[PDB]
Amino acid sequence: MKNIESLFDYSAGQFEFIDHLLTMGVGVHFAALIFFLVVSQFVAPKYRIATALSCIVMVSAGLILNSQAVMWTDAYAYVDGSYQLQDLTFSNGYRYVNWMATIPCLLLQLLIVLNLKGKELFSTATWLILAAWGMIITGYVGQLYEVDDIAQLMIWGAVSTAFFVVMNWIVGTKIFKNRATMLGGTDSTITKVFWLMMFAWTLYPIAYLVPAFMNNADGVVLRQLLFTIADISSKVIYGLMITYIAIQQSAAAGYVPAQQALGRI
Ligand SMILES: *C/C=C(C)/C=C/C=C(C)/C=C/C1=C(C)CCCC1(C)C
Ligand SMILES: CCCCCCCCCC
Ligand SMILES: CCCCCCCCCC
Ligand SMILES: CCCCCCCCCC
Ligand SMILES: CCCCCC
Ligand SMILES: CCCCCC
Ligand SMILES: CCCCCC
Ligand SMILES: CCCCCC
Ligand SMILES: [Br-]
Ligand SMILES: [Br-]
Ligand SMILES: [Br-]
Repeated sequence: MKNIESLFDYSAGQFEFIDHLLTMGVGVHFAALIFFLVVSQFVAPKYRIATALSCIVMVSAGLILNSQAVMWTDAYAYVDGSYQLQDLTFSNGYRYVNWMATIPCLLLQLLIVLNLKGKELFSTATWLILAAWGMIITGYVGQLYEVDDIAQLMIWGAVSTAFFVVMNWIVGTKIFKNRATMLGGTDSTITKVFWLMMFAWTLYPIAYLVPAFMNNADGVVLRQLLFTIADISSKVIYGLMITYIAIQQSAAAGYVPAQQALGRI
């Protein structure tokens, strides 16, 4: 049960573009990691964990993007005018394993800026993480068959989509029922984060389906391109909005370092 990446030889332009996409993603996440670390001091204690979760996400994704980059250059060699598969192996499956950690972190930092606490926070986080883990795990099993069994990729993806929809319903319901509690005008900002999340996370099932409608070397490139757009949107851009909401609410709650931080800009 191979992946479609192992099926093709690659032109130098295709190979280097994919490598440059992954290495670019590493640099963006580690550059954002520094930003999230420095602005941590400008967030009130109640919200500071949300910015720390951005730091964990940046290193988690950055390590897996660097991992994918070197595996790409390990597994292929330029022979007779094209990059051909060598002794080693490349696989998008390590992305799925990493999602088991990064997705709960992304969801947790949203619940924190929604001002959920105590029993409701733990309760809502447990249902969301369980739904997300069911989405990822059924998706992982599905892509094992992206070459061998296209019908199984479809059926496991339908199961995965059911968890995805239920997960989004919980997220959206909590957002619209707790919007009134949010400070500094961030009741307007949080609805924008929900829509950004809808857009960015939907890119992943689209990349999952690439083997069904573009099973060639250019579809390998398009999938990595979609992953890159989705990774930056769902982690970096999303994290900046979460951090903005965290600081804005900190300032409205009387945190002086937050108020000063916004004043200078
Ligand atoms: C930073 C990485 C993120 C936010 C990854 C998100 C992943 C998903 C939303 C996964 C979606 C899937 C389905 C809805 C159906 C097909 C299989 C998956 C696992 C790709
Ligand atoms: C600003 C510190 C970010 C530097 C990123 C390092 C890129 C490593 C590419 C292998
Ligand atoms: C207030 C407790 C949060 C529960 C929201 C809905 C959970 C989904 C059960 C599937
Ligand atoms: C289709 C997944 C979208 C779920 C959003 C529902 C939010 C409305 C709650 C009032
Ligand atoms: C060996 C492929 C990577 C999957 C990790 C469980
Ligand atoms: C997998 C089909 C679910 C769609 C529900 C809106
Ligand atoms: C035009 C690109 C918008 C980026 C905002 C973060
Ligand atoms: C310096 C706080 C602003 C964060 C959002 C870009
Ligand atoms: Br506080
Ligand atoms: Br990730
Ligand atoms: Br409602």
